[PDB]
Amino acid sequence: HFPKGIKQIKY
Amino acid sequence: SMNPPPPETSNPNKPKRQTNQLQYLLRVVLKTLWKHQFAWPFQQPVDAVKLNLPDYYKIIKTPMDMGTIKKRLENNYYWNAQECIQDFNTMFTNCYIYNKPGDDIVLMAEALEKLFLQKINELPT
Repeated sequence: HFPKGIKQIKY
Repeated sequence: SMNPPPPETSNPNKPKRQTNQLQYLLRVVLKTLWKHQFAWPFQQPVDAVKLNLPDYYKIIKTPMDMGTIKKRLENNYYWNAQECIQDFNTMFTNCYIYNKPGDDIVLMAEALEKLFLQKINELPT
């Protein structure tokens, strides 16, 4: 896969 | 580049036909989804260059996004509600077939799709 990445930083 | 031209938004030589269902799709369904917190990745075509997705436009044969649907509605591109609904379904399908299950974008798409289906349940007859 070529992930898009996260769309919100989880803290 | 990795990106194609965006989808067409004008339907050549198609006569204008307004309907309550098309007004509902533009002014209720699409409005509700557009304003959702998770709408932004879907408001314009997938940017394969920016996201570094070299195969996106190899894998996805029928690109679709909400911006395109919005313009199509505004231009009276769709003959009926079902044609517009199919474009939404294509948008969601593209996300689910390309991205790994469980990715953020997939969770976002799922949330939007659940809302979409709730709003389509009140489509004018």
